[PDB]
Amino acid sequence: DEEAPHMFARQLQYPDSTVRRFPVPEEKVSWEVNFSPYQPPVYNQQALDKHRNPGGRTGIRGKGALNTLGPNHILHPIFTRWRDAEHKVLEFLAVWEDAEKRWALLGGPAQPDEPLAQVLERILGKKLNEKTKTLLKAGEEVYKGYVDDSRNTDNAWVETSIITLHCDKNTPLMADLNHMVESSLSSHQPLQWREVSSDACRCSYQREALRQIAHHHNTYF
Amino acid sequence: LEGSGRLADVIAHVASVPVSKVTMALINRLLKRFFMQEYKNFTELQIIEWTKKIQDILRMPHLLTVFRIDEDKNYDVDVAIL
Repeated sequence: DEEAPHMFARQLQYPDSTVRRFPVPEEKVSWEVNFSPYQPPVYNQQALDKHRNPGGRTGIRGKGALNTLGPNHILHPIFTRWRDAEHKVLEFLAVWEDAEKRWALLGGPAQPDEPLAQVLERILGKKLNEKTKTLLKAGEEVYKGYVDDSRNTDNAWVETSIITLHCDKNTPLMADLNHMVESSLSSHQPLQWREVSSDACRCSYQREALRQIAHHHNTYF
Repeated sequence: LEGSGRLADVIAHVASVPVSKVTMALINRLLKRFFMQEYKNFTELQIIEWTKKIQDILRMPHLLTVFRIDEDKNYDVDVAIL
């Protein structure tokens, strides 16, 4: 009903390149209608008719900075807990990159048919996975589906699955992970359980996730 | 009631709608809006107590009056008391 076309995938200049995407109006975004002079250039970074973008037309053809055509998947698990003992606020073990200086999520690229345990060990730097072995049955399924991004093409796109594991008041599987919490991935120089909120002024995919977490939590009262 | 304050603006905004319209979400929205600072220190059970107090105040409409002091429209405190 509102904001039906994707709007980050129709930026006129492609990111980290010299090539320019074709101009596509808002009426002709979807695959149902036909654009008569539609002829987007094809410029794969460094079988282009295998798939179609689920969002719509994008004006860029090829495989743009991706190992495969079609969907590229990234899982975003959120290890959350309470902040204080009296349960006044919540917190999530978010990352904060040294290059971006922004409190980002800790979620990595989930390969097609990737096991969640080894992928979480790679994304978290698990020198101790026995805590996550006991916490393997925790919560998940926050959001799932298409993600608007600058990288989206006619052929390649990015989809994601948001998961949120909020522990108890004590969080006994968090002590070993916080003892192993250092500058391990070398991108996030600080990484701690900063205080969560209902922030819609966050990262674009993450803002609706935090709003959904707050809609779960605070609506009961 | 004065027409300018923090709890006085709460009742000055509640006193337009009928009694059926007011809910616990509306008063929570107005408490976040008017008590900008110290809103956090509030318990949900204490919010449940106010959100019963406020409908019992709105139940009898012939004891509740909001005024607004303005010298241009010839309106003062004595007018409101009378």
